[PDB]
Amino acid sequence: AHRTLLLRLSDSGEPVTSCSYGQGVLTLPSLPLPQGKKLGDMPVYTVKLAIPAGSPVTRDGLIWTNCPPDFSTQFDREKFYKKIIKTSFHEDDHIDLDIYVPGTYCFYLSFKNDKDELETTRKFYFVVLPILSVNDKFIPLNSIAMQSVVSKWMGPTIKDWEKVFARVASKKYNMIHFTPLQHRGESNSPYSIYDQLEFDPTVFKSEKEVADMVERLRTEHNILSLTDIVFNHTANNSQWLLDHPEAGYNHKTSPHLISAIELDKKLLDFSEQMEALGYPVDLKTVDDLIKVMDGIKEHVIGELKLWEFYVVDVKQTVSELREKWGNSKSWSDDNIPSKDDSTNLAQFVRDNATEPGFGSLGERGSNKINIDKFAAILKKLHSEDYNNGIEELATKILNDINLPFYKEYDDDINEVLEQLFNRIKYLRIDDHGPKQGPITKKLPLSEPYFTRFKAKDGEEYALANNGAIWDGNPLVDFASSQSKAYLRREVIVWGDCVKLRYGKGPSDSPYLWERMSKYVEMNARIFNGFRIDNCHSTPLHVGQYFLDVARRVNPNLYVVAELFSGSEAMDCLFVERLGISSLIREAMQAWSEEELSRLVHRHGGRPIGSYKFVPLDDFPYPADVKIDEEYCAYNPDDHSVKCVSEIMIPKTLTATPPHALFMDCTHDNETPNQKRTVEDTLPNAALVAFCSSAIGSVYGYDEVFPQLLDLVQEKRTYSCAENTGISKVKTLLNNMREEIASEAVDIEDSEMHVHHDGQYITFHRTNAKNGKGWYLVARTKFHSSGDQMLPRIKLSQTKATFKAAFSLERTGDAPISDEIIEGIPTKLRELTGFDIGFDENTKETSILLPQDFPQGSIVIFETQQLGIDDSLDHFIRSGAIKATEKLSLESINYVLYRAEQEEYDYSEGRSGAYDIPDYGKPVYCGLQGWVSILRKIIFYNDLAHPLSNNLRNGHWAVDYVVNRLDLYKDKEGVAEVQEWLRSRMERIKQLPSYLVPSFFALVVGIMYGCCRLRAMQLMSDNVGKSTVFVQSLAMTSIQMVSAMKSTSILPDQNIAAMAAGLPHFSTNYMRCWGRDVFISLRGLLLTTGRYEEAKEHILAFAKTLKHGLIPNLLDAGRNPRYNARDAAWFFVQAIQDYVTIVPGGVSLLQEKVTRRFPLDDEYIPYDDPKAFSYSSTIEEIIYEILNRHAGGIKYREANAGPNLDRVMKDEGFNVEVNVDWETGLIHGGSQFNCGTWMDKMGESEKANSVGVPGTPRDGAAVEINGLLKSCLRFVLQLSKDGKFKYTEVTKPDGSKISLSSWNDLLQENFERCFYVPKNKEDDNKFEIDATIINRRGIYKDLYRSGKPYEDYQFRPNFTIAMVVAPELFTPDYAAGAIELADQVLRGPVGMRTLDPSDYNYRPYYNNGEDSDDFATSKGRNYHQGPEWVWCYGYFIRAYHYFNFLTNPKCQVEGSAKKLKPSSYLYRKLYSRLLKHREWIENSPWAGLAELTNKDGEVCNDSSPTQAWSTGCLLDLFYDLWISYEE
Amino acid sequence: NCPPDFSTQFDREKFYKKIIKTSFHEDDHIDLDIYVPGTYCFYLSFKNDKDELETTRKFYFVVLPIL
Ligand SMILES: OC[C@H]1O[C@H](O[C@H]2[C@H](O)[C@@H](O)[C@@H](O[C@H]3[C@H](O)[C@@H](O)[C@@H](O[C@H]4[C@H](O)[C@@H](O)[C@@H](O[C@H]5[C@H](O)[C@@H](O)[C@@H](O)O[C@@H]5CO)O[C@@H]4CO)O[C@@H]3CO)O[C@@H]2CO)[C@H](O)[C@@H](O)[C@@H]1O
Ligand SMILES: OC[C@H]1O[C@H](O[C@H]2[C@H](O)[C@@H](O)[C@@H](O)O[C@@H]2CO)[C@H](O)[C@@H](O)[C@@H]1O
Ligand SMILES: OC[C@H]1O[C@H](O[C@H]2[C@H](O)[C@@H](O)[C@@H](O)O[C@@H]2CO)[C@H](O)[C@@H](O)[C@@H]1O
Repeated sequence: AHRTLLLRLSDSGEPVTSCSYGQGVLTLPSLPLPQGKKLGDMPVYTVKLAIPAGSPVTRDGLIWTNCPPDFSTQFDREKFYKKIIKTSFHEDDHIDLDIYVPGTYCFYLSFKNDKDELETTRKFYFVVLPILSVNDKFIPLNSIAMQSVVSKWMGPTIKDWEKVFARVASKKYNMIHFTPLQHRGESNSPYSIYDQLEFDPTVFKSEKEVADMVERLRTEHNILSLTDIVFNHTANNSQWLLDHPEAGYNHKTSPHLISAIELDKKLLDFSEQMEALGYPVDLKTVDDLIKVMDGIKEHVIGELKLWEFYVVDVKQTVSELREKWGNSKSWSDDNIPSKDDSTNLAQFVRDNATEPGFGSLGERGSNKINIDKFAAILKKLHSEDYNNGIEELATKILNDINLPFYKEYDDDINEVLEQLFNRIKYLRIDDHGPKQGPITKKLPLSEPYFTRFKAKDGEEYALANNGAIWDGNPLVDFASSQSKAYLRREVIVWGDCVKLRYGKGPSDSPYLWERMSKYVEMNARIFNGFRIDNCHSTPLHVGQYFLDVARRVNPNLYVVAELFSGSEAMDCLFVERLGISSLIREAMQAWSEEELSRLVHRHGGRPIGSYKFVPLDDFPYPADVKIDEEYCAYNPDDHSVKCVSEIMIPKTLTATPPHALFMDCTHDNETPNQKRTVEDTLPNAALVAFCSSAIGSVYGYDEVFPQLLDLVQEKRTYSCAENTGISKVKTLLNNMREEIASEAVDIEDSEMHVHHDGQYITFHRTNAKNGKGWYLVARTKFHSSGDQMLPRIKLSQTKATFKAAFSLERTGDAPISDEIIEGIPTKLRELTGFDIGFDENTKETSILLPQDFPQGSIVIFETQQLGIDDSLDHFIRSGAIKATEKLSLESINYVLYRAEQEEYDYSEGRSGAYDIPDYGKPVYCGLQGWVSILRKIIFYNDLAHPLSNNLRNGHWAVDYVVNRLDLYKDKEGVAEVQEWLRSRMERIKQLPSYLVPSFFALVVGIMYGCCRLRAMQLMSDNVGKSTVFVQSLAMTSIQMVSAMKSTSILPDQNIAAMAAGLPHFSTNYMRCWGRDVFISLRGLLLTTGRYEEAKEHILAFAKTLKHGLIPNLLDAGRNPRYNARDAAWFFVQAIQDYVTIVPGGVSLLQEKVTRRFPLDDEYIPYDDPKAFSYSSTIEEIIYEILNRHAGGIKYREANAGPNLDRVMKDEGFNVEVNVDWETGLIHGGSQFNCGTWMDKMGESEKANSVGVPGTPRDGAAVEINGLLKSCLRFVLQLSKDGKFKYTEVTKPDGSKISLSSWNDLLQENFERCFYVPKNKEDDNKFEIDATIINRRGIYKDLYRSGKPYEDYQFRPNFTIAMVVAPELFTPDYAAGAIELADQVLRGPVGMRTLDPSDYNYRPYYNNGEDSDDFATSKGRNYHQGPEWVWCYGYFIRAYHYFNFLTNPKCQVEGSAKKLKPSSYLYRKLYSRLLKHREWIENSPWAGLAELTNKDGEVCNDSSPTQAWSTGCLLDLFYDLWISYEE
Repeated sequence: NCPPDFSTQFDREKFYKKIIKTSFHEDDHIDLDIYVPGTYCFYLSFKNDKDELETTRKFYFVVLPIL
């Protein structure tokens, strides 16, 4: 059905962690195949790789993976296959990886570097677990009960073994671990294997004899089998080692151990002549050690010639200096140090005159000097004649060269004998170790470090035997040349075994790899899995090759390994590459009760009430996605991985900690009788069995054997004594886990609470789906610590049921047999007296233990959380899609957003945002305010967060979500969304308090995802199919467009009105701004598809035309402020954008609006009948603006005086505009004016700036004339199509100019007036006074403004003209000017409003500055440095356009040979939007700020989300979409 | 020093990169589009047998004017 997982990748190709489960491995969940399907019928899993759009990896990117393309193809570690990444700047690419067989798989990415070179990422691994079934019943991996049995203690016959099989089958183990069933070596230790290719001749004879026994275990007792596999060593007496001695490290293969070989056999010879030479044989005196050690110093240490292995032979070098003194013909270099620096000269010879392998170990005299180059250094430093003091100089140099070697020798020798007299004590003197037998041939003073034998090639070899360094790094091969452990005697050896020298591959040991390969696949044909002892000491590439050979034979190979590497990270890497299925953990390692409770806490599960993952505001919501409309397209027989909700965003693949196999006692650790007591066997095994993982035990733990069995010596056989000790309890524990395994699946589905009080350990296992659970109280018996009483156990909102209780008591000592291993007689007494009190009011269960509860006892309770049934998850994960069926792009604003001021508008100031105690209020009142806070909480499972605390302290926030929508119930689809929230929040309140936070975030997250998907469906295709970043920008359109009560865009009704920004521009007269509305109209409404809403805003402002101008401050159409010369031209540009984009948009020109202001610019007759007087089509409204500007306008503002602007001066109210017809551009403004978007009016009385505008832009503004040129070009082509009827234009005198002549006037004079040429000679054509200048190659900011230096200022306003009127610019002039803005004026997120090199540059904005600074106080800085985000949009839109026309590297051929931008330009565009994508990701408000201080510094006064800040970035994506993505 | 397109002016000392597609079987062909008459030259940079950088002579060719 649906077995697909989504693995999202970062911009560098690394997998994204959806949750913080800790250091882990990308593991896929173990699930059975669909009903009646085998391996090959269909892919086991499909990993959907998600590559971000426009990421640097997409540039000629390829996905590599060693996954075979189909089931017929075998798996190869190093054969990777190609996959093409479909690059796009809008849409992410999804590439499927079909997996047909479990195993180890990795993937890496190759792409084109920014240096046009090839680059590769890391290899990223993911493991598909094997499928374990017995007959036809699936065995979940975390329900495995493993019984480890040793072969040589089960009887000499097969039926003697099948009696042991029946005993462990009665205890209901489902898996048996075998010590290797091969022919054992001399010492008969199970791990020193004589021959790997044939089994034990005592019991078996062929593969079919043992294969039938394992298959018999499967069919008879329903038990799977696995063995140990030994890679690191073999027995010291293998007949194939005589044929192939190179399989281990010898004097030929590993020459560095030659020094250690002679030390071993010199100590063994001293053991032969020990008291024969001296006196101490085997005494227990501290002096006896010292005297024998003094014999070692004089008979073996002092008998190897001072060890020339390090030191250069001094006199044998001088002897080899006179022999050929003359072939060496001096030197010519002058770098040789003089005899003054006696040490720098010593090492200078070491670097130039040395044979290969100097300093390292080899033969006896491996380190020697190149004679021919040494004498050449001597001759050029002293003399060419030898007798001239060369013997003294050459010896002085060589003696200094051996100074570090001699001190390297004293530090080595000290560790040789210090290690000796420390082990021989423990080896002989009873410190804690016995066997102080007089030094025998079998028990010499030195344990054999090397196995000596005469090979079939006649020669003699010395293969050593592996072991373990005390506290050394196991990742280092101590037999390799990098270690000096065999020399310094830092090795605890195993004489039973012998080295196995693998190299870099089969080329270094051909027969060893061929033999181990046939030995691995032999057991792979028979058994279900392997067990690897000391896997950390086996090299990676060695373990990788053979485990893949086994998986080719047995595709469902189950791998266990005792892995204790350097850290958890190294543990995960071994699990990643080797494909380890489970790690062995030992419960006997716990020294105390607190260490045991912490071990069980690690492998028990997740905390109770843990958060559940949900797709939130960090996912793409494609409008074309399949949906489970009622979470019903699932069948249990399909065994499909479930999506999170009704939306079919597949289950995410995230790193989870590697699976564990918790062993209460292995075959290497001491018995509970030894380390603790026998009574602890019951509570210890119960705590382990309760862990949510695989469990195991060694045979004898349940049968309470007295002491750990010696794997080497002991020959006694297991007892036939049935049902001894814990065998009855293990039957109960394994049978209980069989019931739980049927429904518990993923890591979020099993929760746990563990408590430790003195000698008691509490374990509470809980299933998160149904509420079923177990409660375990186990009193541990580490030692007889006396009587301790446990406090009252209290469970909230839970009912308890007594299951079983037992006590383990010792009845004396164990029998002493010599032919059978018998355990200690034990009584298993059932306990009673547990009082389970239940308060039918508080729904609280109390549990009181009985006083007869001795140490070594347990008691199990069946528990069930109240309010949770099996049908709870389905009710929460369904219905939300149907509930959002009637939502609109306006109504979603009330469900998701609404600022507190916006909410106060609907609630008259009564409601607002929920106040979280000890935290604050969410940013929005809707779900976005919750999701912005919950995303980090769910990621870290922060159950201690103030919101998490409040959610379980009461149901206030739960009811706050549902009661909010009463304000907006009458809106489209909000009532049905509220009812879904009401029904789901009501069911949640019936749950335990501690579970409310996890379920509250789940209900909110599901409805949020359904609301965000519904938005993408109602929007256009370019948005509804794009990256998270584009959709996040599109969601800002819903944040701004809302219906209000205190304001609107129409004076008669209350409809949807786009806010300027939240929360500072949302209520009353502060919401709508004509300049702000129509700059963001194309991005927030046209790019998104809000055509009808974009028409309403054009018509509403068309009603308030006056003086041929559109008002900036719109008071919903009653008494609007006409202090703007920018708005009228941004308004007429939005009309062009509407007609260009909207299909049939020409119909807007003939739409009649009710002109509610008289044509003769009258006063404010809002209530007069002359308001509704006359109508006006948009066609004549456009012409009314063009003709009124040309015919000249002259007026003082209506209602002039302080009642409007209480700081604007008297002369400031009389603004005005006219056109200089020698150039054709529009002037206007004064030094007391703010008619542009940089409208910051001073108000500081302490700084003497009241009424002085911070940025008056009087005269010709670049944006105004650029939009004027865009309007003229628009109406000219419109008249050509019969849609515009006007070409006449009146002048103040009476003259007429055709619209084309005015259009040509700008084309001939615009660039001439504004461009500042970089050529100092071309100043005579572009009208420039070079005295007041800053940088040339710049387009002006103003023409003939009040202060002439403000004309020649670098400001980002010229880019508005570059975007709307590109014909006014010669390409080479514009490209160089916009390149300066990129280097100088471009900030990280915002565009610098003023050149930093200017003297007026103050980039920090503080609207509360109470100082005497004439430029900074009370916010006069507003547009003199601070970085605005919307100007970045217009900047990059023209930066893309003019780099595409000028730079040849920004073009590439394509569809119909039409030039599309190269990946070099997309790369430059993508890099300039990373700070914008970071901003909207890590902001509580889901948008882009209005303003930013210098260099990304957050401005507190700036509105955190602005309409035109995000709308101008949506304009860029529409340019690249509407022009190339066809 | 051949300009990549007609928009780019000619500079004597501004040279542009071109990648040689190395093969042991197939020769590589690299086009030089010339839009305006003048003096143009080309030289080659490669990895020496000493793993160092080496450069050949500048080789010129003249595009005659159109009269
Ligand atoms: O209800 C009728 C209304 O009539 C009159 O309105 C006038 C205002 O009183 C008067 O101050 C002025 O408003 C201007 C403003 O002066 C001008 O600079 C510009 O807006 C700027 C602010 O200047 C600037 O400081 C900043 O203010 C933000 C602030 O940064 C933000 O952090 C947060 O605190 O919100 C503040 C705004 O509330 O930014 C804004 C936007 O860039 O334009 C304004 C409108 O023209 O002129 C008004 C003319 O009607 C009465 O005076 C007023 O009391 C009445 O309520
Ligand atoms: O004791 C007051 C109680 O209310 C607090 O804050 C919220 C409340 O939960 C909502 O119902 C809201 O409508 O009123 C307050 C905010 O205006 C705390 O949530 C709660 O813990 C506290 O005890
Ligand atoms: O009035 C302020 C002043 O700021 C800048 O002055 C520049 C000057 O023009 C340059 O020659 C520069 O080297 O020195 C000053 C900055 O350190 C503006 O260029 C100037 O127009 C403006 O008036």
